[PDB]
Amino acid sequence: SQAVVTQESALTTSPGETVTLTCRSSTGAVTTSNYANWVQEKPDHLFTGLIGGTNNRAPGVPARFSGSLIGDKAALTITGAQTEDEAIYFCALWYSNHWVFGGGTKLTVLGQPKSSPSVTLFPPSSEELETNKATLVCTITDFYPGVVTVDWKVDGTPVTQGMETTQPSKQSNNKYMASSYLTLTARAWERHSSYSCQVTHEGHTVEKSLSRADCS
Amino acid sequence: SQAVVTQESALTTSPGETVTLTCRSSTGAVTTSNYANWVQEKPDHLFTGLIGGTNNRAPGVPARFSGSLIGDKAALTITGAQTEDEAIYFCALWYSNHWVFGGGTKLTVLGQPKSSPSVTLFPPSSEELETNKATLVCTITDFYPGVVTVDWKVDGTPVTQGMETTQPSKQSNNKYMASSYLTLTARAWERHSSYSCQVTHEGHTVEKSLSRADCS
Amino acid sequence: SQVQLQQPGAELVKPGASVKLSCKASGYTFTSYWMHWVKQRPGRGLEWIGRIDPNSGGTKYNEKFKSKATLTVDKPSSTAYMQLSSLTSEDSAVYYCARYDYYGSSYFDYWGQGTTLTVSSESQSFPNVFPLVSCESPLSDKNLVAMGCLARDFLPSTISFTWNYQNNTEVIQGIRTFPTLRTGGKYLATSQVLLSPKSILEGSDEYLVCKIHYGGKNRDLHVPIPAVAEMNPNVNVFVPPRDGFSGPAPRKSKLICEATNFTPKPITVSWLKDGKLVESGFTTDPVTIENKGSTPQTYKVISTLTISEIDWLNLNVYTCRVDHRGLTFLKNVSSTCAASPSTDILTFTIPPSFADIFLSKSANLTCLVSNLATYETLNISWASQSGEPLETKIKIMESHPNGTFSAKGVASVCVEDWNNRKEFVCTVTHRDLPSPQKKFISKPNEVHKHPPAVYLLPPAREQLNLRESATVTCLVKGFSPADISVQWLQRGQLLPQEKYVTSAPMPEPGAPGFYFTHSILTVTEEEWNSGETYTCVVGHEALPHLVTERTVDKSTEGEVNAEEEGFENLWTTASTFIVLFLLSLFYSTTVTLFKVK
Amino acid sequence: SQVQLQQPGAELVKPGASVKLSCKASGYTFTSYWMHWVKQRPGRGLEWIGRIDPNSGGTKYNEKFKSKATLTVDKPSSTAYMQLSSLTSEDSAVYYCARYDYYGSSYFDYWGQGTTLTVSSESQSFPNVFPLVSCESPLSDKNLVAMGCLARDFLPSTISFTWNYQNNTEVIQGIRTFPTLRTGGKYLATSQVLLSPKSILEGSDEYLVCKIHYGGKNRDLHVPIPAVAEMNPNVNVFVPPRDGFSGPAPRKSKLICEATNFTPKPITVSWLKDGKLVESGFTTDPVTIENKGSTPQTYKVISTLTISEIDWLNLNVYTCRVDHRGLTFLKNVSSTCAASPSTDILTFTIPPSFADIFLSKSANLTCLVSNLATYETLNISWASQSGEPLETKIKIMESHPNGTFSAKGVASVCVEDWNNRKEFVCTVTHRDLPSPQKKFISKPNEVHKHPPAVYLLPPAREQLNLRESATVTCLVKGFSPADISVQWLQRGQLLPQEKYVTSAPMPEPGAPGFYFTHSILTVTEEEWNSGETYTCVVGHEALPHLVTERTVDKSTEGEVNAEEEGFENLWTTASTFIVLFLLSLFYSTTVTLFKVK
Amino acid sequence: PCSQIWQHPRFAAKKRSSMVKFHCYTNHSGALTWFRKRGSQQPQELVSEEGRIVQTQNGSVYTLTIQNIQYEDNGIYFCKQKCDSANHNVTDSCGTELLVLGFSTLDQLKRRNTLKDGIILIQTLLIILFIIVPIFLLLDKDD
Amino acid sequence: ALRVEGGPPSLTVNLGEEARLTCENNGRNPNITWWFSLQSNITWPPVPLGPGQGTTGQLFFPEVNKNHRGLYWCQVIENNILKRSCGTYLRVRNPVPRPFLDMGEGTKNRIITAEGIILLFCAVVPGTLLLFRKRWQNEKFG
Repeated sequence: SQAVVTQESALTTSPGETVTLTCRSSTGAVTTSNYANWVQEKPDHLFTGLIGGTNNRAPGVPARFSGSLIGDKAALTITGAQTEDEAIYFCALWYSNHWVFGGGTKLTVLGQPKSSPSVTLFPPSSEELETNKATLVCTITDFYPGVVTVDWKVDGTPVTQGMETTQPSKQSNNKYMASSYLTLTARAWERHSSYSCQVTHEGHTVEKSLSRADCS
Repeated sequence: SQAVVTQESALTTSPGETVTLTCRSSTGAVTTSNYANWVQEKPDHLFTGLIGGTNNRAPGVPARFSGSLIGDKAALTITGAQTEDEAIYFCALWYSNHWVFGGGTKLTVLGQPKSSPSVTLFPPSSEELETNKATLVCTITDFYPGVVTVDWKVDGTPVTQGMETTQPSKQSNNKYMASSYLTLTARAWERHSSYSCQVTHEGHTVEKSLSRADCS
Repeated sequence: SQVQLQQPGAELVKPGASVKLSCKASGYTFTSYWMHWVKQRPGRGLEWIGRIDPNSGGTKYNEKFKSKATLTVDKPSSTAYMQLSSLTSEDSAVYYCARYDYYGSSYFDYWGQGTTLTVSSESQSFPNVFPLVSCESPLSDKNLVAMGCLARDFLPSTISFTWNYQNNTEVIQGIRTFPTLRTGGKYLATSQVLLSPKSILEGSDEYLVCKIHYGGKNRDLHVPIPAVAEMNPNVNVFVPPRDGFSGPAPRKSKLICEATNFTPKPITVSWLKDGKLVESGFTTDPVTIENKGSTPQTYKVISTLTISEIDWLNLNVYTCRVDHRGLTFLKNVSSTCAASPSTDILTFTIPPSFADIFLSKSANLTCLVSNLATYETLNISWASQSGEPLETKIKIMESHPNGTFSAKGVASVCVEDWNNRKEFVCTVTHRDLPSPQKKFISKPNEVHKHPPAVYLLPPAREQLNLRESATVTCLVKGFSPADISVQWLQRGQLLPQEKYVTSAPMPEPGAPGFYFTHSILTVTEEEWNSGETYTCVVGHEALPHLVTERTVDKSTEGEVNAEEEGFENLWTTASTFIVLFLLSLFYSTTVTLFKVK
Repeated sequence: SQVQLQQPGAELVKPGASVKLSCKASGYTFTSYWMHWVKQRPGRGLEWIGRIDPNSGGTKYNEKFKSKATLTVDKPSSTAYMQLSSLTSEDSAVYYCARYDYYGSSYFDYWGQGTTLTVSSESQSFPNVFPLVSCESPLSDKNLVAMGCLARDFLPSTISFTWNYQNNTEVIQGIRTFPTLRTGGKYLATSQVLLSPKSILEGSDEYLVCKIHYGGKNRDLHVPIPAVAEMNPNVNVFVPPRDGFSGPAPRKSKLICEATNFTPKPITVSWLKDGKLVESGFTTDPVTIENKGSTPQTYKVISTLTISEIDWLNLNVYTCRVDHRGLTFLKNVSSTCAASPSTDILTFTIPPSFADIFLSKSANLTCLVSNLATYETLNISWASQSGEPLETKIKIMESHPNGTFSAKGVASVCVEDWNNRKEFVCTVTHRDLPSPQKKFISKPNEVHKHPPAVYLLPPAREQLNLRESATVTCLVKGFSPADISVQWLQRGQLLPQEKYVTSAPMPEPGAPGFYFTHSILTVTEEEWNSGETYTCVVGHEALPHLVTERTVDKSTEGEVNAEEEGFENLWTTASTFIVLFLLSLFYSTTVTLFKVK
Repeated sequence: PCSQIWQHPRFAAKKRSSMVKFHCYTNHSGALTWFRKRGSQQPQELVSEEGRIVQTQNGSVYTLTIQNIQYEDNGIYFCKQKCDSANHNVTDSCGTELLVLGFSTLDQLKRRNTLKDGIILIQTLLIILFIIVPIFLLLDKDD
Repeated sequence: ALRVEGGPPSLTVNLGEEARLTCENNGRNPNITWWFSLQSNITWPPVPLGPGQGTTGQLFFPEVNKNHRGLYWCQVIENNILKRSCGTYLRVRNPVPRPFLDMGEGTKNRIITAEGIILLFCAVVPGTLLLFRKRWQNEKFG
């Protein structure tokens, strides 16, 4: 059995407190031999190495980042929560003379208040139905916390064939953007006439329904 | 002065007689030291060496080909005139320790009777006149004897600017094909309205005239 | 000098082939650091392939990727390659490289920017574009339009989206690019642009173009922009002429319901032949452009229906049904195919009859116009010489067999005005008449007057002998005005005009200017047999009291004499005289015998 | 097959470097034969560069090409090669290599296929194709359409021409690749295809596709097909309806001149308003496509003219002048130009009269036809319902003042058949009659036919009381035929119409279809004293004796009544008895006097 | 309040034993009494007789009909009514003055009158003669 | 609240002789009118005549004609109070103009009977005279 590093899922903070990221091993304890490293994964594909080597520093790293070894876990004490710290970190150690990584933890920094999400369903045109294909796009914008995806409920019955959800991305104006796709057939478009996009953002149910006769 | 081998221009024969090709030198006489050679130039770019070395033979050469030295000229006695012998031959000898060639002689084997030539003039379209260019093509097909000449006469006055003639080629059905090109300007097309292609095949004058208003 | 790295972008490597990447590093001493390779999947975590020390050496690889490890590191080139052989289906990931300072704090410095590497057995296909326009119509200025071009399939996740207007201008405020999504085959991404109706209706940009820089080949995609409606169509239905019938026999089948005010191109045009919808037999012309350069966007569509001549003369009213945003516009025409060249110039004024004059005590003037080809411009107005306005009754008679029409104007005026020979003017302005026509009606000049002499003749005995029926006739003779009304009464009850006839007045022989007439009251023999009293009344202007009456019955000896004769005294004298004759004769005989003795 | 000399195809080396070719040889011992090079220029003969002996040595060169080694044929797989140095403008030729057997008979055996090498000082461009379609319309099935694509500006690299249809099918036989020709540093060639019209109109292929093989890239090309030369155009002009001049409709009504079925593209459509040419006020719509399909078809053009309402009521005639190759079509709309009936040739049937039947004992059937323009081609004959021909007599009167002639048809047949109601038809045909005018006739509806019942009526005593005049009236009633002739007789002489008058026949109430008449003979008072003979006679068709007459004359016809004359006879006998008594008294008195005297 | 009686052709020149229809149209309902007047004598009550005086009541209308009319029926006919309105306000009709016509054909009367004039002239002559006869005869008789 | 004398129900007048009507009423001086009509209900409305003359409201026809037969009823208005009369009836008869022979049927027939009686008696008495004479002359001769 190899080394399996299990980190956290999602952590929330606020500008004014102190967030501490822990990393628990599986094979044994984390002492001064495991060179603890923390690599920040920025959304623009620009990695930056912050605390690399427990007590070892690095040029360009602010003084608000510090790394300690509380018992047997690598603690990352961050005094503050700025707008440029909301990213994904990793826990790199040393086992079997090689580097061991794992699933990163997405840190969420709740700063600006929430707003109202924009729901807009794009029905397929006539050029796509010629190839016996159909795809509906429901773009979801204006939202800091990406909410769970919802089933494309057609005629009051959710479907499972072709139900995927893309990963949120960091856009401009300190916001995020996402969308959804529903690959269907052209034979079901002429029979059905009820397509909605139910979006649940912290209890707020925003649904924009439409009909077939409303287009043409 | 180097060795200039002067051969013949065009020779005609018929299946049933005997054609003899001669080769006269210029520096001196042709004895047994000049290794007389005869290379056949087939239209499909497939050379074949027939009689190579006066009395010397070659595998694959029929017995109807023979080479003698009558006086001081290399005579090539060919007993017969098949359909595969109509090509161009050469006279290769030996002077100054190197091979000396020259202009080949095109042999014509009159076998099948003549027919009626097809004259079709192709006027330029509107896509060519946009670049201030004009080119007329008069394809000449259905003829054993190569087209003699393509005389272009516009408004009863022949022109000399841009008057060329391509070389005939051996196509299928034991026939030949040729064409002509007349590069003109777009300013002269709107003023002139008389373009013909006069073809004279052994006295038969075939002219296909056309007008400008007949197109559009 | 800032330390920067150079890594390849999108690389299409077949799985039957190996992938060779690179890692260019500059700006520092390349002969003093190590080199690592971090593998990041799209959905998993970070990995570690292996390391290699360029100066000297002595390194190992991971336990999972012990083979397939290539790290040709060229000291002078300062670039670390990485050849991966035997590519499977789980090698589609993004690799990176950084700098490891072993002789300084053991940490990381700068990193890469991205290396797209998708190992797929498929080949390179052309990405197809699909416009996606929402069906939400802008109701006000707050509603925005959201459109976008969908990219169905693309190997290199790196794809841009450019939006140019009617002209070559790039949108600055519209920078939206959604990441790709692996849906089994190739990828699927889109890009939406949020605009405003204030910058669309005020410009000439009728459609946008979303282009894709896929290897330098840009594809144009005309994305239309929806508009609004609120416009009524102009339905114009034309009729075939009377001489257009192609062919010697009346044959023709062409019409043009023209309708151009239709903003939505899909317009439903149908034909209803007497309520029945026409299934087939009509041609619909394609939608073209009516006007160009103007501000509103208008089109033009003309529908042609092929019918026959026999179905047109049967009074078949067609209807060009035009559907525009649910509204149904109907139009009914007149399938009449009769020319109207018949129109003369002669209009007459008729005084009212005596019967109506006495019945209503109000005369009715008449403005009789005839030979009218058309009646849509007909207007009859009545007035007096002084110009006093008056109401005019307008009624149209049945059309004459030749095709000509007629009309009369009725105006109610007092009889005293007619007695005072008052003049009245009827003004008619018709399209067939070159000029308005002015005419006057008044009482005729003074003429000799004579009241009628009524005479009631009883049926002849010979007529009664056939015991079939009786015709009671009253002769009315000697009246100058022809306006005379003669009626008959039964027991004082009016008799219908279907039971008797009255000959029109005919000039009196032997006396010019005087008129006479008859009236025959045909009565069944049973009715006349009951001693009925039959009378005829004669209403006439010249009469001193405007009406008289004459009587006759079975008596036929209805002389008026009160009581003169027939008394019993006549019988008394007859008897006393018989006695007187007897006594006188007896006395004479006795005288003779006494002469004898 | 068998091993063959492999030579490179075509190369492109800029003037300044060195071109490297190859002469691959396999199938024999390479270390036992020599190698030569033959330079053939397009337009000249053969040349000789040099040779090389792989066995012993001695690389000899030519006196003209001495400084150029080329040669250097020393590589693995006995690969024979060459390298030309200092490329000029006269080195554009084709080289070949063969095998020389020095130890045999010094002859030739195997050769190559060709190596295109043209030294050009230009870069790499893109060949542009141009379609060439002859201007010969297929008049029949013998005329074959000759179409081809022309390639210009293409560097020598062994190109080809393929002809693919819509279903992606390559032509088996028909592709003719003409050799290239150089002009001024540039080449060019065409490729025509010979097909037939029977395999073009019967298929869905509307255009040919001519591609090229220039570096592995393809390019499509559209080829058009001409149409027919010139057909016959049609002119169809419609008129607006009556309800076209409504209100909200813009420009009131419009005029549309549909002129379809027209091949030539230039067409001049103008409007003439009462002879004057309209300058502006019309919108000429662009010519579109009428029906889809193949190419030899027609188009469609729609005209539009803006008119008004005031000018429409002025009886204006429009004309849609369509200048089609000089031909002008004048169409007078809003006019009864054609399809307008007129007087025609009126055929009338006259039933025979009874007068000549009574006198001549025969009946004449008359077929009177008027309004005849000409008579030299007229054919009029009598016939029957069963097709039996009749003897027809032709009689022609003098010319009518209106310019029309007339004709008649006279036939004589037994009266009894006419009394049996046999249908006889008169056949009328003429050069001006599109169809014959066959009038079907028989006996007009016979009716009850009752004879008159004359009832002479005496004058009224009230009228006689005036002592001025009396009217004698004889009512004639109860006859079916309209015709009737009442005459009055005085002492056996006919009374002229100057003294008496009679009423026209009128229907009698109580019996539809039954007629009656009347009469009145004014007489003076002394005429009525004299007791003249007043009698009126009646002539009628239904009278069994053909004449009837009633007699009420003198001064009194008598009248019986009730016991009203009883006391009249009582008074008469009383007067008689007073007379007798007076006589007896006188006799007694005279006797007494005579006895006394 | 009881004076709305109607009547019919008043003069009614008729031949002996002829037929006309009388009625008593009124806008009231009460006791009725037919009356007959001749000349200047007092009103008298009429007595019903079948086939000579027909009396049918058509509701508010009292139809009457007189057959076998003779000269004694010449006069004035009207129908009375009783108005017991606490004031004895008795109202009546207006009248119908019937006349009987002599039939001398308006012409024989002249002949008869001329004849009687002849006879009474004959009276004058004969009476003078028969008054002069007795005295002139007794003068001769007595002599 | 008022009444009016009906007048004669009928009237007779010679042709060419004046005929005067009458309307007697209890009023002081009320509005008077003459409404001519015919015997039966004829579709024509009643024909109003002139206004009459005098306080009574008497008509006047200086030369009446045969056409003047019919009813002549007078209309009285007394302070917005209406009341209808009964109506006279004009008619001509042209009586006998021969008064020589002792006018009166009964008169002439009675003197005719007296003619018979007196003539018979005054003829009989001469017979008695004659027989007396004959007897006396016969006595004289003897």
